[PDB]
Amino acid sequence: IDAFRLINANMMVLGHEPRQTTSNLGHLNKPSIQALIHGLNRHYYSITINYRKNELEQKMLLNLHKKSWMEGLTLQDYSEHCKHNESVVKEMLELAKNYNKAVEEEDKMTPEQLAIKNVGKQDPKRHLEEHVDVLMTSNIVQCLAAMLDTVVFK
Amino acid sequence: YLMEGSYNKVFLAKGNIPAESYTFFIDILLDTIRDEIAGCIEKAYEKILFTEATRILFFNTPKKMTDYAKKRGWVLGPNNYYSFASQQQKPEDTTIPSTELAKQVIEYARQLEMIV
Repeated sequence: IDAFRLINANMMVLGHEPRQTTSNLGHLNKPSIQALIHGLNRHYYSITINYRKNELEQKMLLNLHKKSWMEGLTLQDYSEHCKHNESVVKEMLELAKNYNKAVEEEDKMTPEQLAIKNVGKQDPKRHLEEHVDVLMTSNIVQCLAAMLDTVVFK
Repeated sequence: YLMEGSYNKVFLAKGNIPAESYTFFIDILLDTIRDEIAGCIEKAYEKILFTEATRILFFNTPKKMTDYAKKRGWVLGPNNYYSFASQQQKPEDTTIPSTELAKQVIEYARQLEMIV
């Protein structure tokens, strides 16, 4: 945003530096080199700003933007949840075979070469712990949400 | 022999003492197996007449079978011990795993993302 305003070019001819700083409040944000190419100062100046908000506005936009309705009280495609629970594990086997591959070239060339050298082909380590999180969060949520409705509904 | 289902051999040891009297100990030994036979009448048996389980303890025909037969079931009938082998009420419990497992799921979620 950075609201600016003109400075007198007459005072530029005077060689006199304007605006007479009495408070350490304006020299806090550093101007860009691209606006420094332009006449931000030689012809204009920056102003430090903020914003005015209140609890009248904070709650009525916090409590309203991303809000579910009854969505977590469902079963999430009850035939296909367990189908997906194999649709990840099946290639997780072969990725665990890559985890049965990449550990075996350790105690070798130093691992900084194992940092540069692995920029063409995938690692089993990060990709492995990814699907652990995916399969975990896909299961425990549907598990607990399945079991509340037994209590609540009769 | 009291450890396994050796009953008859224990009651053979009731009277076969070479050492001394042991009378007060084989009388406790008598009561503590009296309620044990009186316990193992309570299976899924069929009709037993008034001779077989009448003679499994040590009696011919006193009213001690009236004491056990009115103590527990297997009711005094026409030469009959009645089998109430029901074992029906307790299964089909979804709600108890839906409380205990409802605890253990969140307890799985505690040591899953929150730092300890």
